[PDB]
Amino acid sequence: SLWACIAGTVLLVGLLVYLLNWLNPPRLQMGSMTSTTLYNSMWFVYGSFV
Amino acid sequence: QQGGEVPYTTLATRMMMGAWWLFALIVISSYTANLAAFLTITRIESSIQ
Repeated sequence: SLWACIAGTVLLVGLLVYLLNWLNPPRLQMGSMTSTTLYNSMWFVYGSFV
Repeated sequence: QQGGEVPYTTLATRMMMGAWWLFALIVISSYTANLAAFLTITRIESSIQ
């Protein structure tokens, strides 16, 4: 069970970040993929996790 | 682990890399764990007394 809990927490935190890009994004580099898709909002949170 | 982020942009490669890394980290942790076992089993036993 703990394996699944860990795996789910990744995408939980990823979406919890994604809410920030929806509602309080910074002065991002214009047109840059720092205006993350869902994909990048996974990719950062997984890449930092390994 | 030295390489850092990989610049590719294609789904099939990133989807492979996501498993590749989770192979590497497991194997590294297995190595350190077994070496610690080996070292703690060592340095105890002898009996010619």
